[PDB]
Amino acid sequence: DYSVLYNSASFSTFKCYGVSPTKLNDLCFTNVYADSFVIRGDEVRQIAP
Amino acid sequence: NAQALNTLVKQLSSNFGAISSVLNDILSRLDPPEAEVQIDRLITGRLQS
Amino acid sequence: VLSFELLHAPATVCGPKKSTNLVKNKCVNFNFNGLTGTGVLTESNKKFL
Repeated sequence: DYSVLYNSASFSTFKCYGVSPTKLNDLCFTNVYADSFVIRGDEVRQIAP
Repeated sequence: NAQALNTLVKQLSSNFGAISSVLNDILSRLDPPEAEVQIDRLITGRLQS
Repeated sequence: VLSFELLHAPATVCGPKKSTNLVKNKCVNFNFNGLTGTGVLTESNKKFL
């Protein structure tokens, strides 16, 4: 669930590509792969499909 | 008549450049106007069929 | 980045989503693992592998 993530850390950018962010709790996730990486703030805009 | 109808029915399986051939997928996946963009492609394709 | 598929494997993750009892013989709306639709549900003779 993502509604339990706002109390731990305030997310500044929560954009979901290919799926609505308000419909995550209405479907069923399949094969969730965590791809975490720390980059510069001037390079976040390049990360897009 | 069987060749005509089994073409008319089978064209329901065609994508016409939408996200899926099955309209319920679109309505259950996307939301707002981004869903209607794909629906207009299916309408145009099924209507021309 | 959270990458996940949709309708490609049996349910094993899902979310905090309410699940109903099953109903049969009536005209009903249904949602099986995200497969939203409308119809009549019955038993079947079908020899699924």
